[PDB]
Amino acid sequence: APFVAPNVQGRVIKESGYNTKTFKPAYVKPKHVIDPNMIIPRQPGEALGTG
Amino acid sequence: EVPAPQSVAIGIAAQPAKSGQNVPYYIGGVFNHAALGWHASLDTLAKRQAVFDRTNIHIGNLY
Repeated sequence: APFVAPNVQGRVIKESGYNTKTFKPAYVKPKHVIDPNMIIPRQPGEALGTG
Repeated sequence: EVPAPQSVAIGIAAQPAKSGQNVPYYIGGVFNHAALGWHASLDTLAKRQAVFDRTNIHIGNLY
């Protein structure tokens, strides 16, 4: 705080302000198609000969 | 030839200081005639007011 001889008026002190930030999200769309070509052949845990 | 800017009075000192130090002083008011420290060739009352015909600072008389 400023030093002032006790006759004179005084000193005035400045101040500060604000800031802002904004954001927007991004959009994600993965997918799969399923044929009969993917369903039919053998999933690995299945016995030989007859599925 | 040309009057130096030391020859235009502005303030009245409030507390003493040396050169290199800074001084609080008065810029406006109504002041005593005799408490202020003038110098020579500026003795009478009329010249002391003609120093400050224009400013905020006016130099009056006590009763």
